[PDB]
Amino acid sequence: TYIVTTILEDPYVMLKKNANQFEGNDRYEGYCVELAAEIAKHVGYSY
Amino acid sequence: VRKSKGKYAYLLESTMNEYIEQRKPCDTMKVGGNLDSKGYGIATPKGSALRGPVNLAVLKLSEQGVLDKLKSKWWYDKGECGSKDSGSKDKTSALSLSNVA
Amino acid sequence: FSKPFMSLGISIMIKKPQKSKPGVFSFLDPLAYEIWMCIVFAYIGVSVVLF
Amino acid sequence: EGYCVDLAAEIAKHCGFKYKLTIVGDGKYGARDADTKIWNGMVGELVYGKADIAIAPLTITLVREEVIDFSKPFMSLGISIMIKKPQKSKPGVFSFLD
Ligand SMILES: O=c1[nH]c2cc(C(F)(F)F)c(N3CCOCC3)cc2n(CP(=O)(O)O)c1=O
Ligand SMILES: CCCCCCCCCC
Ligand SMILES: CCCCCCCCC
Ligand SMILES: CCCCCCCC
Repeated sequence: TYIVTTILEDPYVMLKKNANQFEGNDRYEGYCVELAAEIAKHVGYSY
Repeated sequence: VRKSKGKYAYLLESTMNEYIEQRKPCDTMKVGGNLDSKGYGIATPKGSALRGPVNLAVLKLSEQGVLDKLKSKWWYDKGECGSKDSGSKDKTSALSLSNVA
Repeated sequence: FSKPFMSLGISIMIKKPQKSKPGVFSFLDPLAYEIWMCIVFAYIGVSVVLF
Repeated sequence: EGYCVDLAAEIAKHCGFKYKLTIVGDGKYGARDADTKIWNGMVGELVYGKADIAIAPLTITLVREEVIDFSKPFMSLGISIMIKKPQKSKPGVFSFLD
């Protein structure tokens, strides 16, 4: 796998509500989160 | 700025200004164009094999109109006050009725 | 660095001017309240003198 | 002498080298051929060994970055709108109701 870093205090990556129900990267939601998913889908690598 | 009521003009970046205007109670607005020109970008350790295909994926997403869709969704489709009266009401030169009510 | 996926710039943020709904008696603005009252008191004064 | 000329003069200052302001004989940009599958213009000149650098407003994209490593854009373009200046129109009839 790969280790990916980002900042939290920004409208790009935010902690979605009900984070206790989710776990891992699924809890983090935001514009920058969708960009990371599309790039990982195009390149083809888990992260 | 919200308390000055037309007395304090804060100078910040374009993306943060558009988000604080739309995704917040819109008592302030952005006026004028950008003074300087900057640009964001994802990084990669110096001398790594994850720079070529990553750069090609970024240009592919920006060419297929995907980044413009994601921006219009998180900045406009999810604003706090929304877009009330999206059609900008032109400044009527005629005298209103409330002025002589 | 990769190619810039988003462009930006130093922008200006000012308070959005409200609609500024004029008052009900906005037509009494060109003349002060002291003028309107002095006109009424001069109106009744001229009438009594004329009588 | 223009914008790209001054840009190349400033780039050659921070990166000392010998350069000649050559002009492309085709006057076109990077366009993939239908059947020949060969480039043209500045991309065709750089892919076949005709110039050392291209100080020109080349629109970066996916079809060109795979063959020519671009740099950070010195300026951003935009599909803008142009219209005639809003001059005073001819005042028609019933203009006293304004
Ligand atoms: O890399 C490119 N850079 C370009 C730069 C310019 C400009 F800088 F504005 F001169 C223009 N023009 C805009 C209108 O037509 C006349 C000249 C075209 C360009 N094109 C062709 P396009 O892709 O069809 O737009 C490119 O390919
Ligand atoms: C401004 C409050 C008083 C307005 C008086 C208007 C009088 C009009 C007739 C003289
Ligand atoms: C500015 C021209 C207006 C013309 C209105 C004609 C109405 C006819 C009933
Ligand atoms: C407060 C002013 C009242 C005026 C009433 C009308 C007088 C002619």
